[PDB]
Amino acid sequence: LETDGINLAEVMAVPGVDSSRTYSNSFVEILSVLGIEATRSSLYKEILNVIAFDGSYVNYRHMALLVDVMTSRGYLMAITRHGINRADTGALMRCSF
Amino acid sequence: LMDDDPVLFNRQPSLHKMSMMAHRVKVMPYSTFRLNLSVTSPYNADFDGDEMNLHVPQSEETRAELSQLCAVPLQIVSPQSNKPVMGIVQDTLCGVRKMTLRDTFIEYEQVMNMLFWVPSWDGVVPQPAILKPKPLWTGKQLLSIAIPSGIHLQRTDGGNSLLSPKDNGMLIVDGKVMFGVVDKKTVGSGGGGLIHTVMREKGPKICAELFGNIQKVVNYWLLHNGFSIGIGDAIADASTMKEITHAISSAKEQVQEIIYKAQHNELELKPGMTLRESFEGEVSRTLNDARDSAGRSAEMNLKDLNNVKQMVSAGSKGSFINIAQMSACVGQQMVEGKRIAFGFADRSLPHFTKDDFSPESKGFVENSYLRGLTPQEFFFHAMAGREG
Amino acid sequence: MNAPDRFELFILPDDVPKLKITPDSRVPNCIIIKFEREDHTLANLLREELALYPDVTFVAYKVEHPLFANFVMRLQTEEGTRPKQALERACASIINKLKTLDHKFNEEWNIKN
Amino acid sequence: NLMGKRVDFSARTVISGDPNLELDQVGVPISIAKTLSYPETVTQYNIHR
Amino acid sequence: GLDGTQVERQTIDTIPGSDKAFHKRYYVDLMDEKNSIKPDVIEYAADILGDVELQKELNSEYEQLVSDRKFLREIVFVNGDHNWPLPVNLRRIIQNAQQIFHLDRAKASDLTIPEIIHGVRDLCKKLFVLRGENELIKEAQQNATSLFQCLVRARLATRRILEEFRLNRDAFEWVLGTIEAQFQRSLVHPGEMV
Amino acid sequence: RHGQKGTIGVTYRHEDMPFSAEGIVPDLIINPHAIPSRMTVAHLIECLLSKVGSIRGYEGDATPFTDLTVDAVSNLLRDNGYQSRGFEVMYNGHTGKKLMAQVFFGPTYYQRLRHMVDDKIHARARGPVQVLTRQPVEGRSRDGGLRFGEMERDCMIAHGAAGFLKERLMEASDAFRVHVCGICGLMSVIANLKKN
Amino acid sequence: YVDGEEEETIMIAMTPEDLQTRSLNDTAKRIKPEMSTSSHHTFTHCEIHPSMILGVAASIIPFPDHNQSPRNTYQSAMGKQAMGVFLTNYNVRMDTMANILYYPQKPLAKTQAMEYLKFRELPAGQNAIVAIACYSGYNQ
Amino acid sequence: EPKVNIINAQDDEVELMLSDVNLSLANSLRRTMLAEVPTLAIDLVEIKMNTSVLADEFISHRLGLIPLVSEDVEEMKYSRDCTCEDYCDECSVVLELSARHEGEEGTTDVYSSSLIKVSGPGNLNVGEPVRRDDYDQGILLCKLRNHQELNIRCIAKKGIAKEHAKWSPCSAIAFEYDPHNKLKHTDFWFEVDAKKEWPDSKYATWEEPPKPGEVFDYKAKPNRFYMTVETTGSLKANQVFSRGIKTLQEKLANVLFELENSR
Amino acid sequence: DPTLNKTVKIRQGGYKGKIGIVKEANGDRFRVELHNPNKTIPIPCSF
Amino acid sequence: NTPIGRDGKLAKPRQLHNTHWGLVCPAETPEGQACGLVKNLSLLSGISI
Amino acid sequence: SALFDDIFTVQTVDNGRYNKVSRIIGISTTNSAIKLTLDINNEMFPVSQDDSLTVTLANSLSLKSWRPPKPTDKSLADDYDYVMFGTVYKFEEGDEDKIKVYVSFGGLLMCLEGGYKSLASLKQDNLYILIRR
Amino acid sequence: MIIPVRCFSCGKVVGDKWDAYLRLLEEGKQEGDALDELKLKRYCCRRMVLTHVDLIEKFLRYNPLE
RNA sequence: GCCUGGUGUCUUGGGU
Ligand SMILES: [Mg+2]
Ligand SMILES: [Zn+2]
Ligand SMILES: [Zn+2]
Ligand SMILES: [Zn+2]
Repeated sequence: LETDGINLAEVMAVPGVDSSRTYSNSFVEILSVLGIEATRSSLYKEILNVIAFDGSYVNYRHMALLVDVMTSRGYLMAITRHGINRADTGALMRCSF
Repeated sequence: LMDDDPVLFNRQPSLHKMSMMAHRVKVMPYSTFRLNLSVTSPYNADFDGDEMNLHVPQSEETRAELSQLCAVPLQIVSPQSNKPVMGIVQDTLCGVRKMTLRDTFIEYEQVMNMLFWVPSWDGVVPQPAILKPKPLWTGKQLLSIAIPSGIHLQRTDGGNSLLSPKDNGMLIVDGKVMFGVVDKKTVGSGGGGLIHTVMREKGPKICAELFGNIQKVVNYWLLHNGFSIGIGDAIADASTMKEITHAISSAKEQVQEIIYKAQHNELELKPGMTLRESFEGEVSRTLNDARDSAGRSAEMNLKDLNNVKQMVSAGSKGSFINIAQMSACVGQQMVEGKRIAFGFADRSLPHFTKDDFSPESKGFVENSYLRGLTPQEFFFHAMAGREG
Repeated sequence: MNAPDRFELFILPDDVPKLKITPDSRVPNCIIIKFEREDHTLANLLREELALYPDVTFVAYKVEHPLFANFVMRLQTEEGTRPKQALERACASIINKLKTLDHKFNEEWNIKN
Repeated sequence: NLMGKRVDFSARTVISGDPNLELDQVGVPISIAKTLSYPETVTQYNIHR
Repeated sequence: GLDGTQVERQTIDTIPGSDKAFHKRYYVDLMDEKNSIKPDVIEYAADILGDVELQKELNSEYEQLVSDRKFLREIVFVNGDHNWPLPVNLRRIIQNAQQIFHLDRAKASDLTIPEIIHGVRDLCKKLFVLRGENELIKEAQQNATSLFQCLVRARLATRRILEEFRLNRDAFEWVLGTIEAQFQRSLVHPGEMV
Repeated sequence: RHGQKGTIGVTYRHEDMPFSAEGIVPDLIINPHAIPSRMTVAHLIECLLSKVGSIRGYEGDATPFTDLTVDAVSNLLRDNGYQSRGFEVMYNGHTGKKLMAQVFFGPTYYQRLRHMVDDKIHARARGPVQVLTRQPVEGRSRDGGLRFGEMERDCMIAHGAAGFLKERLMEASDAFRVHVCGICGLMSVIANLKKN
Repeated sequence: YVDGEEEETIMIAMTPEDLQTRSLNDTAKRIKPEMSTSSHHTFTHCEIHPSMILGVAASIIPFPDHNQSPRNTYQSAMGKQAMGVFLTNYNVRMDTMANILYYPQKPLAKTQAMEYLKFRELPAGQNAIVAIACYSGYNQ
Repeated sequence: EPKVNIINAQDDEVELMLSDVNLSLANSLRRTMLAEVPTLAIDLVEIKMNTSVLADEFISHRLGLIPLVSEDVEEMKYSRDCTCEDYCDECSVVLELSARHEGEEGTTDVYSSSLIKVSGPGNLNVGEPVRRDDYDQGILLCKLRNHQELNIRCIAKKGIAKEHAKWSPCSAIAFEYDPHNKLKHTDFWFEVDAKKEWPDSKYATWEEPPKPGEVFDYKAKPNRFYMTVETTGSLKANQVFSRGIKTLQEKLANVLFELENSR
Repeated sequence: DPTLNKTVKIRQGGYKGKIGIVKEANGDRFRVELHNPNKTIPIPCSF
Repeated sequence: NTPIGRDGKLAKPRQLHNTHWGLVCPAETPEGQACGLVKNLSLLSGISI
Repeated sequence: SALFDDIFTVQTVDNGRYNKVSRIIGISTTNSAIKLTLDINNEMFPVSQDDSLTVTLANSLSLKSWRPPKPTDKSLADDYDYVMFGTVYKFEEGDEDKIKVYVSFGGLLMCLEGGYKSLASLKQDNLYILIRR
Repeated sequence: MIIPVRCFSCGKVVGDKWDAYLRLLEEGKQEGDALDELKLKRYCCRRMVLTHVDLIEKFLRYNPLE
């Protein structure tokens, strides 16, 4: 089955549903339900699907590198000023963005 | 500045690291920068007015950094997709398919020139494929001179046997082509092709000579064979057109049936879709399959000698859809992922009546570019084109 | 601004020899002849003539770049004959054929006059 | 001015293709070649040159 | 630990096929004569059959291959895909060895069985990504090359070395040295702005 | 007039061009690969129509949305002694040997655009600087220097050419020497170098 | 005269020939639409000529109905950059920049609308003899 | 052994068949006549007055293209090889032109027939602008209206077409061989039937068609080359063919000289 | 030097008979800005 | 000229709308930032006085 | 002085794909299950169906840099009409007596099928093929 | 601007045939026939005369600037 | 008798 809209926690508990394999394309919700390591795999799956769709192929290590940066703090750091410049990096580096 | 000084060469926008590679200067008359043609691809350069930038290192330390890290042969394989980003292109790629056809033969007098055109040639003329009644070499033998020894590559296209009736696949043993037309699948930029293989076995220096050797042989041979294209090559014969016209005529009838069913409540609803979405979806699938079917008919009728077919088959420019649109049917025009909208009240143009959902009303261009477009079709084509 | 002088196609600089012969010692009895300030016009004429001689085993030429009026010819002969001598023979043959050819045109021309 | 800036020893012009150049070569117009320069240090091995 | 320019799609041959086709390809039976190695490819064929001590190695070989296939099919590559980007392409290295040493011939090979099994097993300890004797490093070093070791063992299996590739003593020692040298060359270089 | 634009790649004198049997040589050779993916079929038809037009002596009417067909133009052309699709046998100029393929050949209207190379070529060794930044000035008309932008910076990082990047942005541009105080770290030092 | 608002309420035939029904099978020429959704049409107006939908720049293109649509846009831009003879009094005007082609020729393939744009009287280009061929590889 | 058969002839074009030679020799003769047969042509224009509507170098450019009688040019030296100080009578011809329109109405057309030879290497027949008849005004150079004057001095020099196309004595050179394609050097493009769709050569009746049974003679070579040399009147057609052969001889002779001197 | 910027005619070489102006006269080798093509040439003083 | 800007992406003022037929040219429009916003009157257009 | 010799009847001549090459299949008149598949140049050596062809395979024509043959010397090829030189690229040690030998003459391909006793000597690096009549 | 001296493509002189061409058009000959009478047989030469535009007649109308 | 300075801020139109 596939749904419009999400409620990952409640749907997992429903008898009949294989509770060990249910997947959502909102990784923000995955983080709240399954934790940071599951978010890593889900983030990778969603990026790869985008790139591979128009037949392109990017070697694993590049997409892997991007998602480790996005999950190293334990929460999702967006690639915007609100994420990037909340780091303990030097002021000259941060002000250049 | 003098011969063999390294300089950094660069075209904007610098989207990835092979936008900046080190080249060796050769001073020449006339005011343009000259590039060997096989580097146009990584720069995404062409010669329609593009400009490029050159930077000269100013010390002993940076000259060495350029030649040992940034130099062109080191950049042949890119880390982006573990495959080459440079291959044989355009004229040389079109020509190398023609030259390595099974029935290309070259007499002795021309063969001697071609061997001498290879800078890396060892001076040993190879024995002709035919000794009697007249010495004749095949194209595959002379191309093989440009490939260094010790190179083995095997590829199977469509489960071919070692007897290769269709002259497809590829087999290379000790740097000599046993069988197989050489096309985009072997000397293009694809992974696992010829260029990738020479790089692993021989290193970047030898692999850089491979580009130069192949180019000098093929462009000479192609100069004396010639190649052209004309208006004749877009024209399918009268028998094929009636097939073409029938498949489009029958597709317009099926679209009529769909309109009838949807208006008489006899149409199946697709999951997740309203009636009008389902209706619009089914019509679009029918019309795109109609053009592909008509395109397939036009393609198969074209003889092997037809010049449009030779470029499509080589992979050097063009694809199936281009044969289809020049000769058979331009097909459905799309805007914002949907058919042409009713920008007038309930109609697409003031030359139609309201509530007309037929193919011609909502942007199906029946004619080919050869035949010429009608005025209604023309505007719709300009709408789709503008969006691009 | 960077166009070269057009007269440089045929006028020889004083420090530049019209003709230069070097050996190709990698194989026996092979020379490289570099022709300065010449074209396909001269080169193709010599090449075919040479190829019909029985003692020439290899002859070829290339114009390496059309923006420079030169070409280089490679000539290998069998052990008996010396390549440079064979080139002289090819030259004299063609001068003779053109002398004959000029004569026969003159005769035919007066008849139509 | 700091993350990027204008620089000396640069040049720019229209490009053309040439099949009779090696892969790693670039043909450079004479006029450009007389304006750009490289500072070569004088040693015992090149002083005569 | 690898550089992106140095990998190519290679097939890992212990993943596809049925258990029967697998067993046909990899198993050596020194008891049942018709399921042993063909006699015309080895010189020492007489001293082979019946040897229980040589059968202990070949059993340990096949048991190792069974572990790999079970690990890869149930944990690593659940969907059965067996073509994957991997370092240093063994197929090309072998067919080059066939050319240098003219490895045509039915001339029975002088390459003994214990040289093969011990040769390959010793190779997998020299594929150094990280050096140092610390206990954690050795675990990390073994983990980094787990997939590649399976790839090597799937190719340099006893039956394939002898029946299919037909290597002799000179060529096989060369193949081991080349794999060892090229794997080192395929490591990413420190300082790379990845 | 069909969006098929190009720059001159080389020039050839009269006798090196390919020629037709009548001794007509082209003024200009464009590339066959420009046609199939761009699908400028009108360019070919214009060539065909203009061939007919120059033989019979009039300017063909090429207005869009008329009854003129390719076959009608082709019929006229064959009746004048030329192959009906516009092809002609041609001969290689270097050797005199025939080309194995025949070449589409005929008049086409070409237009000279304003972009000429001697209006674009530019080089700078050293030269004038801005008063404010002491960096090279902007623009061809002022002997300016090319911009080493943010994206070119990134490419040199990817190459790992750290030494080259340092030199470009200092010695080859606006390098300056300052004095600092080892205690307070400010550029407040007053340095008279002849008095030391 | 009709404007955009009144155009919404009228029914326009594309050419005079479409005003009357007809009695072909020429495999080269273009297919005319069937128009079988309405049984009988009641036309109120007719286009004077459909080629007048183009503007000044696009009217210089011979056969625009045979081109992929972006090429007509690209030529409409480039046409404004092509040297010709911008006026006949160039010797007495002192403009910042002016370009005059030495030997303008009128094109062998023209359109009817060019008569009024004066293009044959002030042409901007030359008829080159063109071979489409792969020659030395200096035209890739 | 080379044979020639002249099919037609007149002052400014010779049509001829060339036979029993190699393809390369026929082609080298074609190239030599276009590119290396010397002629005489204006190469320096001194404008003392030009008040016409045409730009100075525009008029000068047209002057360079005017064909001049070049019959005795072989005895004349190149300017670059003459031992003299500036020009003189041995290396140049001087021409002068002066036109003017008096009257407030009408247009004075300046024609190439107003070019007056002033000096020249007497008594060699060189330097007069070529004329068809005696009442032929010749080539249009300029047009003048009331008070506009053109007074120029032109220096004509010996040159070859390699330097600039104005020195070429030929126009087109028609050239073909093997009208029925017996050698199979071309592979014909066709839609339905190759023979009906390709026109016949204008020399189709000078050779016999291939017989319907006939096998392919893989030893046959090209052997008959029909060519027509048109000229601009700067040289007569018979002179161009003769001097083409002569010029090609000295070039080969010069190569032969250098080998016997380099030892 | 007394001959800079004065008009000059060339009496030997490939540019014999052409007008020019002395642009730079450092020593032995002059720089004449030729009138006829837009080029400034290096030339010896004997010419 | 339509004075909408360069601020505001989308497509609606830039698209060739159906009602442009016969009033502005379907082909003539600049490349780049002004694309689709600057238009040109068809040959037979007029403007009400 | 040769490695193989036999006479073949031509069963099929496939033109189709090319104008100058045809594929021929033949079976030995004297020994069935010995089959020959061979590409040949049409214009130089036209063959028809049911033609009898003597096919010899040698590893040398003597009774590295190719030279135009002198008219004075003499080789095995003086008595044949059509000679080709090629590379053996597959030696199939097949089932009971199914042996196939694949040779490439510059992309003109040959498959020779037959028995071990007839073809054991053909395990060579290079082969000439000589065709008579 | 004014009739070119030479055909661009082949070099045959055509600058002496412009006056003869205008006179033939007054006598009612068609363009193709007029070119035929002048012996301009190759179509490279024909384009030169058929498509030239004579602008110099317009520039002369601007009353001389001395 | 060596050194040797010619603007900026915008706007608009273009090129890839
Ligand atoms: Mg571009
Ligand atoms: Zn301080
Ligand atoms: Zn003199
Ligand atoms: Zn002409």
